[PDB]
Amino acid sequence: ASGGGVPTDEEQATGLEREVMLAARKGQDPYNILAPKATSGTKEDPNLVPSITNKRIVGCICEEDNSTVIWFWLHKGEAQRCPSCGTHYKLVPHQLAH
Amino acid sequence: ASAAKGDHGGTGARTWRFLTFGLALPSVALCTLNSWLHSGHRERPAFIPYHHLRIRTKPFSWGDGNHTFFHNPRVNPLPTGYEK
Amino acid sequence: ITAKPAKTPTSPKEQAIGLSVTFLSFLLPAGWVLYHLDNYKKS
Amino acid sequence: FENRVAEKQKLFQEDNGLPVHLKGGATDNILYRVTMTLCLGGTLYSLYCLGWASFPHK
Amino acid sequence: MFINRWLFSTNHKDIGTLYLLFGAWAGMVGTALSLLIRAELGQPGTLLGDDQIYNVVVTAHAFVMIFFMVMPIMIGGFGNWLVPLMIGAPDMAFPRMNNMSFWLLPPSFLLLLASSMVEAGAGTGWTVYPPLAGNLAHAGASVDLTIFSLHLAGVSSILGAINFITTIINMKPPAMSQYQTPLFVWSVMITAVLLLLSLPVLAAGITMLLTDRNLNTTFFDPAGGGDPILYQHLFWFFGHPEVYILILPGFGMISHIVTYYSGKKEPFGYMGMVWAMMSIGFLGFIVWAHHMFTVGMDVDTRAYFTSATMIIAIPTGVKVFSWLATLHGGNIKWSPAMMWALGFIFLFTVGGLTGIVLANSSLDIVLHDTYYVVAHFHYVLSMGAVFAIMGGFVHWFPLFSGYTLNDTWAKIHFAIMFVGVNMTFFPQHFLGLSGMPRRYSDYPDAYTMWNTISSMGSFISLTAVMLMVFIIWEAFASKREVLTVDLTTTNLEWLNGCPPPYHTFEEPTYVNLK
Amino acid sequence: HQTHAYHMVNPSPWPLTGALSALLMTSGLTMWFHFNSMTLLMIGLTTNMLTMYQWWRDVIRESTFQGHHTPAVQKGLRYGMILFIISEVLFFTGFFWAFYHSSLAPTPELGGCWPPTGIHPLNPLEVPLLNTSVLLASGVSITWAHHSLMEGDRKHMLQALFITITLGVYFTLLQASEYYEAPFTISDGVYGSTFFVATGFHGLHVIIGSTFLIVCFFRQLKFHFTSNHHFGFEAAAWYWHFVDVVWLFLYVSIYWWGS
Amino acid sequence: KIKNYQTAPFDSRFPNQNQTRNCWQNYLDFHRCEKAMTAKGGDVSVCEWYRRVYKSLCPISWVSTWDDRRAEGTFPGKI
Amino acid sequence: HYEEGPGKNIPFSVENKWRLLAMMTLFFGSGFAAPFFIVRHQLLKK
Amino acid sequence: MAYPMQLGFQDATSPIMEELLHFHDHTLMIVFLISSLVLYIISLMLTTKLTHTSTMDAQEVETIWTILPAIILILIALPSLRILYMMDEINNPSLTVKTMGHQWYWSYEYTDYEDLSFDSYMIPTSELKPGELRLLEVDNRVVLPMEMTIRMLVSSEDVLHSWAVPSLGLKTDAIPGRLNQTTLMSSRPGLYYGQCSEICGSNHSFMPIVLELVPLKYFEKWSASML
Ligand SMILES: CCCCCCCCCCCCCCCCCC(=O)OCC(COC(=O)CCCCCCCCCCCCCCCCC)OC(=O)CCCCCCCCCCCCCCCCC
Ligand code: HEA
Ligand code: HEA
Ligand SMILES: CCCCC/C=C\C/C=C\C/C=C\C/C=C\CCCC(=O)O[C@H](COC(=O)CCCCCCCCCCCCCCCCC)COP(=O)(O)OCCN
Ligand SMILES: CCCCC/C=C\C/C=C\C/C=C\C/C=C\CCCC(=O)O[C@H](COC(=O)CCCCCCCCCCCCCCCCC)COP(=O)(O)OCCN
Ligand SMILES: CCCCC/C=C/C/C=C\CCCCCCCC(=O)O[C@H](COC(=O)CCCCCCCCCCCCCCC)COP(=O)(O)OCC[N+](C)(C)C
Ligand SMILES: CCCCCC/C=C\CCCCCCCCCC(=O)O[C@H](COC(=O)CCCCCCCCCCCCCCC)COP(=O)(O)OC[C@@H](O)CO
Ligand SMILES: CCCCCC/C=C\CCCCCCCCCC(=O)O[C@H](COC(=O)CCCCCCCCCCCCCCC)COP(=O)(O)OC[C@@H](O)CO
Ligand SMILES: CCCCCC/C=C\CCCCCCCCCC(=O)O[C@H](COC(=O)CCCCCCCCCCCCCCC)COP(=O)(O)OC[C@@H](O)CO
Ligand SMILES: CCCCCCCCCCOC1OC(CO)[C@@H](O[C@H]2OC(CO)[C@@H](O)[C@H](O)[C@@H]2O)[C@@H](O)[C@H]1O
Ligand SMILES: CCCCCCCCCCOC1O[C@H](CO)[C@@H](O[C@H]2O[C@@H](CO)[C@@H](O)[C@H](O)[C@@H]2O)[C@@H](O)[C@H]1O
Ligand SMILES: C[C@H](CCC(=O)O)[C@H]1CC[C@H]2[C@@H]3[C@H](O)C[C@@H]4C[C@H](O)CC[C@]4(C)[C@H]3C[C@H](O)[C@]12C
Ligand SMILES: C[C@H](CCC(=O)O)[C@H]1CC[C@H]2[C@@H]3[C@H](O)C[C@@H]4C[C@H](O)CC[C@]4(C)[C@H]3C[C@H](O)[C@]12C
Ligand SMILES: *N(C(=O)NC1CCCCC1)C1CCCCC1
Ligand code: CUA
Ligand SMILES: [Cu+2]
Ligand SMILES: [Mg+2]
Ligand code: NA
Ligand SMILES: [Zn+2]
Repeated sequence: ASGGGVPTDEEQATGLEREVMLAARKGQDPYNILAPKATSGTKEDPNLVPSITNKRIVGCICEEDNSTVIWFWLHKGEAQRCPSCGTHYKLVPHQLAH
Repeated sequence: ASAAKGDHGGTGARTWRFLTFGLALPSVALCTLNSWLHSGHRERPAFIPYHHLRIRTKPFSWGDGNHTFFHNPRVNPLPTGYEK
Repeated sequence: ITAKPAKTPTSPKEQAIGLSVTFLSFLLPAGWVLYHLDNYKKS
Repeated sequence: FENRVAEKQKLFQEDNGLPVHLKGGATDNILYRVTMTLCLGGTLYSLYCLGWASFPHK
Repeated sequence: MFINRWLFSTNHKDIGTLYLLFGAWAGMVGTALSLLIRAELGQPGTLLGDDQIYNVVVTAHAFVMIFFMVMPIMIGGFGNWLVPLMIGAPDMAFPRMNNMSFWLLPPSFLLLLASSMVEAGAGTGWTVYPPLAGNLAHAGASVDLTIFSLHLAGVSSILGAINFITTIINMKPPAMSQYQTPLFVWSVMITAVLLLLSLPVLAAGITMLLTDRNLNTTFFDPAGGGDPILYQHLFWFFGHPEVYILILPGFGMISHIVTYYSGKKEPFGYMGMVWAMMSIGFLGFIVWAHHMFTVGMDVDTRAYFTSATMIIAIPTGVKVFSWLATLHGGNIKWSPAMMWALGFIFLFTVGGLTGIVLANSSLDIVLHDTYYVVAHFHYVLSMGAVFAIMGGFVHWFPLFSGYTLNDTWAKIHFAIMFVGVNMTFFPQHFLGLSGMPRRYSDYPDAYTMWNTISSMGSFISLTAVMLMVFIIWEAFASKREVLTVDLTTTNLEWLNGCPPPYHTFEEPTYVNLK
Repeated sequence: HQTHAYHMVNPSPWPLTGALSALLMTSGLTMWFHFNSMTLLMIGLTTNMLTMYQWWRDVIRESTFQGHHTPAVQKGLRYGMILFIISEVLFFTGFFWAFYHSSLAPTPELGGCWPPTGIHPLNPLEVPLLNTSVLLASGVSITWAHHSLMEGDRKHMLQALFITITLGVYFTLLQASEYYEAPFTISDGVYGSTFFVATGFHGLHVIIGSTFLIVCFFRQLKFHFTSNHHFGFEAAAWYWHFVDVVWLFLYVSIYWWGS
Repeated sequence: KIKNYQTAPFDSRFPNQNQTRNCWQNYLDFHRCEKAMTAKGGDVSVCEWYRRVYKSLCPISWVSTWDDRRAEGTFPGKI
Repeated sequence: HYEEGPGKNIPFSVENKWRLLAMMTLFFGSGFAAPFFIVRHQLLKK
Repeated sequence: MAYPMQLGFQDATSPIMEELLHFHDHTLMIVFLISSLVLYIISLMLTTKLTHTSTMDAQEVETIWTILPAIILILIALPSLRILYMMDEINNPSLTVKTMGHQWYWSYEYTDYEDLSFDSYMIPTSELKPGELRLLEVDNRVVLPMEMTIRMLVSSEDVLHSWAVPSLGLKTDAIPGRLNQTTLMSSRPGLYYGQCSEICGSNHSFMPIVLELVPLKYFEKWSASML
């Protein structure tokens, strides 16, 4: 009525599928599968934008339920503000792959 | 409906196997019994050159161009009538 | 939009050449067929 | 039967810069050349057939 | 490397480019075909021959303009190029299947050219109605090659639709809802759903025609108990949605061009624009019989179709007025693209309004199969669809190529085309009201003036088409590389430079959920 | 490096060969239908088989072997399959529309009746009912196969999948037999027309579904499927249900109501 | 007799643009009637109405074709 | 990997504006001419 | 028939066509208004240096431009449907004539009493008599009684055709295996023209329809002599 013999993801998942799976296990998100929760966006508590280079395009949905998204490159350095709502964003460079 | 059986507390592999062997296959066996019982070649009907049947607007791209693909001499007459 | 000066500027003379070549590439073949249309209709 | 997926994973992840359709070895190459030849040949053949049918054979 | 890139592509930008090139070439074929039509009608009498060769031309003109020019450019071209960039995607969901959607077109086009080469061609009208399209009135390979061409074009589109819908639903930034995607993205998805649902019915119908012509079936043959009118239903059930498929992506581009050159950060009434495209798309599936008002249907049926067809004016109205509201209070940039978009808003409205005239079964009795219909659809297609393509082309050319066009030349082109198309099609309303039938190689003497002016107008349009080819040459020949582009904060597709690198969004965008 | 979960596919020649195979088959059919030759059609079918084989092979290499199928990539494939089935359904819609159009308003040529004069319909309680119990039963067995695979039972998954395939083949054979025993042909008017073209295409879908199931069978034997990741199987099963459902409609419409 | 026929009058059973059935029905009705009368020893003159009507409505080629088929034994309709 | 930037993300070369003019002229010229010759073809069969 | 440089519809010869001219006038006014309104608004939006680029609210004006068009459509639909149903009214004709489309000519059958029928071909350009219309004259005209309700039945014996006569507001497709009905009623005596309105092959442009409307009396004599 029952038995085994079929591999599991833990035993057989490979490549990127495996990384996502392991990362997910540690509670991490190196492959941007989740949407990051915003901070207060103040000068003091800026939104931390992870990146693997010195700049990353940011999309700002200023107010909830806005249909327009404000896009701009966030550069490494001093925090920058959304040209529309002024909330703060700061790039926090590299790593991901050890 | 709800059928007339029961389980539902947890539909799993054992349950569906139970349905395969206890319901599905037996049903196929009964219809196989019935079918290979009511078969037997039914006397082919008299041929009438009805204009809405045995259509030929272009010959078929096979044979002599006058035989349907799964032509059965015993039951499928040609536009001119049954074959020899 | 802002752009840099033409890397390989196309002078008015050059443009007359491109325009003329372009117009002719459309007009000639067609005109030839159309011209001989009577030579085709009955032959 | 025995599970040989690990072997296949190793073979296909082997960093040799080969596109997945040829990463399985020399056979891939062959099958590809056969497929491509039939496609290109048949296409040429088809162009010929069009040219033939384009003219009346009275 | 060249073959790997252009023949084995799996890159959305390169595939979009291939589509643009194909559509551009196809457009030349369709223009040539249109000129042959107007040449024949330019003066009373017969120029080419009887109605057969003439209608082989009329039929080809339609298939080429519709299936090879408009759809490849708007959906395959702009769609593939812009959609991924607008939602910040690294590419399309099925990049390989996408490549096949493209490669099915040259074969499909080849079958069309074949069809016209063999026998006496297929002089059936793009609707391909039996019995004229049957194996008796059109014996030979022609019609069968035409059906095969449609089949290939259909699979290409269905495959493309599956890809677009999947990409737009599944590959947006995690925080971006559907109500945060650009209107052009919305337009592409809606078009895709229409394609997915309509083309299969068309395919069913042209297959039945194929079997009637080759396997002795009698779907549309009364002798076997078939019905020629069944075909019309199956054709038009796809055919109406198809005209909306031809205009929706244009609506999407117009929304972007109008918003952009109005110096606005967003289009007026975004949600109203979304609702409008969805309603149009829906209504477009329940109005097909307005193409069969004279086949002899019950009066109740004809009353229903008149009503359902007219309702489409409401959502379409919301869009028209919203583009105007988007221009309202803007710092207007009189660019060539804006010009095409403004001509579009006007010319499309005209064609739409005459479409509303035709929706009245009563009046349609007299207008059906006359040049009034030809005038209606050329305003929406040769002015609507085409103007959206031209506006989108000049607006995004710098993005695709990295080079800028000469603005003055583009403005001249616009002006020539504007005169040309209006001179060609406006008089056709007259010919229509006065009774000149469609698909005629010659006409009674009284129709001479308007037919003469119309053909002259078409030559002006030709001058415009030739000029545009040169203008594209000059851009590539001078090489004025792009530096900066305005409004990038609300036009993501420009944010990666001109042209963007082969791979964009390797690192996705950052979007807070808050 | 990419920091997204999406799959960037290696440039492939399959789309081109597939496109060309499409040209060879359509061209081929034309050659067959009008210039009495099957050569083109032969080559077309061949390159097509070759294309499909290699293309899907690569998909298995990219997934089972390379690990490119992250949850996101898989989510997209689900959408793609659902959308594909939808278009296949709409295709059938046209055929059912043709059937109902002809059967609900029989023309004078048929004798103004349905079935037409001179047409003797098969008995829906004979092989058609058998065919029906066969497909329904394969629906139950494929579900047992699915639960077995999810429960990690290799033997029973294989057993159930095998039963499902046998049934699909059984249906195919029964239907071929019926085609031969049928007193009416495809040339027998609009009745023969709608009947064979509809059941014909459905027959083809059954053959394709079966083949898909067979592929899953062999991928199962080779341990490709894990108890949690087996989309190829899921798609084959959705496709199988679709095929089963189209039969129920054909049964009720053409075989039962249409007699 | 109760005749003096101009043309086939409006028939509430076939009120729409498609009259195919109207012609067909009347053709059938006439040949059915003509049959029963020629059968039970009666006068075919009673069937006169249906002949006038189907004559008016039916295209000559349809009637001709139908007549040829009744003779050939291949008429699909039940008479 | 492939060439990137202006004049490199295309299947034809824009290195020489005259060579390019020639390409384009064949490209679009061929498309435009096709119908005319097919018409001639049809008239020359009968 | 149409005259040189014609802009609108050929003059109404039946009550129904008259009805349609009036309905078309009504419709055309709305079309003109709306289109010129849109063109005006376009120019208004583009002729001011004043600007307002901030977010504008839509749930208010969308009411306006939803309810207005809806009203306008109802203003078109009402008279349109009134006329549609008017065309479907039961009328009880005095005569029934059939026409069969053929590649490429029309055949007519007046079989109410006698079995009268004839083919109607276009008069070749080369055989036209002085003053005759090119592409429009036929050898045998469709003689019909004026001021009488006639039932026209249309069908075809080959491909599709469409029987049309603009001055009377008629166009009924000729479909093989099908018998389409339409009613004809000319308010005046005369010659009324039309052309095949469905693509039917090589000579689709050359198979006109010419009706000859005369008083009942002359129609009768004509019947007799056409035996
Ligand atoms: C090219 C040939 C022209 C021939 C002209 C007439 C000669 C008359 C002699 C002598 C005139 C007097 C004696 C005869 C009276 C006959 C009345 C009749 O039987 O009545 C019915 C007739 C005649 O209708 C007329 O009563 C003529 C109306 C003409 C309106 C023209 C707008 C033109 C704009 C620019 C020029 C044309 C090209 C661009 C058109 C661009 C799209 C409109 O047939 C129509 O229905 C034709 C139009 C169909 C519908 C098109 C609808 C939307 C069109 C334009 C909206 C523009 C708004 C902004 C205002 C316009 C902004 C641009
Ligand atoms: C998109 C569709 C489309 C377009 C643009 C056009 C454009 C034109 N059409 Fe027509 N036409 C049809 C679709 C179209 N048409 C259809 C479906 C029919 C009916 C078929 C049937 O009856 O069966 C028809 C019928 C038809 C008739 C009626 C035939 C008859 O009844 O006998 C006439 C008559 O003059 C005509 C003329 C023209 C002319 C002169 C143009 C000119 O305006 C064209 C001028 C040139 C262009 C507008 C091309 C521009 C676009 C490009 C070249 C892309 C360029 C490249 C890049 C931007 C990258 N067309
Ligand atoms: C881009 C392509 C396109 C588009 C979008 C449309 C849109 C419309 N079409 Fe048309 N149509 C065609 C392409 C197109 N059409 C083609 C190709 C044919 C002929 C096919 C053939 O036979 O070969 C055709 C044929 C055709 C017919 C058949 C005519 C006949 O053969 O007798 C009808 C019938 O009703 C019709 C109706 C409409 C209507 C009501 C619209 C509506 O969607 C338009 C709605 C738009 C507006 C109304 C304007 C904007 C709105 C406002 C400013 C609001 C206020 C308005 C009011 C209150 C009225 N079209
Ligand atoms: C065993 C059950 C499964 C059925 C299919 C198996 C074998 C047949 C070969 C291909 C069938 C595939 C699809 C169906 C196409 C046509 C209908 C076929 C259904 C069928 O097989 O019908 C047969 C007719 O064969 C005929 O003509 C068939 C002639 C064969 C040539 C095929 C014609 C090719 C046309 C295909 C069109 C392609 C378009 C599809 C495009 C899809 C979307 C783009 C029935 O036999 P019969 O003798 O008339 O009557 C029985 C009397 N004893
Ligand atoms: C008389 C006619 C005769 C012909 C009849 C013939 C046959 C009958 C018809 C059908 C029977 C056939 C097969 C049925 C069996 C299986 C189908 C597979 C369904 C399945 O099992 O679906 C699953 C869940 O539901 C989901 O997809 C839900 C998500 C769906 C996404 C795809 C849809 C997107 C397309 C456009 C959207 C439509 C928008 C609606 C609003 C419009 C208002 C007008 C898989 O998950 P997923 O995709 O990751 O989604 C995540 C959401 N949970
Ligand atoms: C069948 C055909 C149908 C015909 C169509 C008829 C067209 C409708 C005509 C008029 C619409 C009237 C809307 C009235 C809105 C007021 C405009 C205004 O002035 O716009 C804003 C309002 O926001 C807002 O509604 C947002 C801005 C304005 C919102 C509406 C503007 C768009 C109006 C349409 C644009 C023209 C296109 C018409 C289409 C035909 C200004 O904001 P406030 O003053 O609070 O702040 C400024 C600071 N203060 C307080 C110190 C002054
Ligand atoms: C008259 C005769 C007309 C003949 C016309 C024939 C036209 C083409 C014939 C040749 C096509 C067959 C070759 C195989 C095609 C497979 C497509 C496929 O399987 O595409 C998949 C996506 O669609 C999915 O899933 C879900 C959807 C799968 C769709 C499968 C393709 C079916 C084609 C439909 C055409 C049917 C024609 C009608 C025949 C009766 C995979 O996506 P890719 O982009 O590849 O990769 C993405 C990677 O992440 C994978 O790891
Ligand atoms: C669907 C839910 C929305 C509900 C709204 C209703 C819309 C459609 C459903 C109704 C279908 C049944 C109605 C039949 C009843 C009338 C019987 C009849 O007789 O109609 C017949 C045709 O119906 C036929 O095939 C009808 C054939 C079907 C045509 C409908 C097209 C839509 C199909 C696509 C939808 C995709 C769905 C996906 C499936 C899961 C013939 O026409 P008549 O004009 O009579 O000719 C007789 C003359 O001699 C006298 O005038
Ligand atoms: C006589 C018989 C010949 C008749 C012609 C048609 C022949 C065969 C059609 C049968 C279809 C076979 C399809 C096999 C697909 C194998 C690839 C597959 O199943 O690929 C799977 C993805 O889904 C995917 O692309 C899903 C792919 C879906 C494709 C199914 C669509 C059917 C297509 C029919 C096209 C016919 C075209 C005919 C043209 C004229 C791989 O992902 P998983 O399974 O999760 O694996 C990963 C795990 O191992 C990780 O641990
Ligand atoms: C709808 C699109 C088409 C628009 C109309 C085309 C516009 C004009 C194109 C001119 O092209 C040509 O002109 C000729 C005449 O001027 C031709 O020469 C021909 O005529 C001669 C002079 O009369 C000869 O010298 C040569 O033998 C000769 O073939 C002919 O070859 C052709 O290329
Ligand atoms: C879109 C999906 C489907 C794509 C198209 C479907 C392709 C169907 C192929 C049909 O091909 C065939 O054609 C034949 C005809 O050439 C056969 O041979 C036959 O035909 C003859 C040649 O005249 C005879 O010699 C023989 O008896 C024999 O039956 C035959 O068996 C069969 O394989
Ligand atoms: C046109 C189509 C039949 C196509 C065919 O003959 O195959 C038929 C089928 C059912 C009909 C619909 C339904 O019968 C319901 C409605 C009935 C009303 O009297 C007219 C509109 C109405 C909405 C119909 C319009 C049209 O005549 C439909 C949609
Ligand atoms: C509620 C929904 C979306 C609003 C949102 O969540 O942002 C909006 C978007 C478009 C609106 C519709 C469109 O504006 C068109 C119509 C306008 C009329 O003012 C009311 C109904 C009307 C049909 C609207 C109803 C409703 O307010 C809709 C449907
Ligand atoms: N389903 C399928 O892809 N059908 C198509 C038919 C054309 C229109 C869109 C849907 C099946 C795939 C395998 C072969 C048989 C058809
Ligand atoms: Cu007869 Cu057109
Ligand atoms: Cu439509
Ligand atoms: Mg028509
Ligand atoms: Na002419
Ligand atoms: Zn912001």
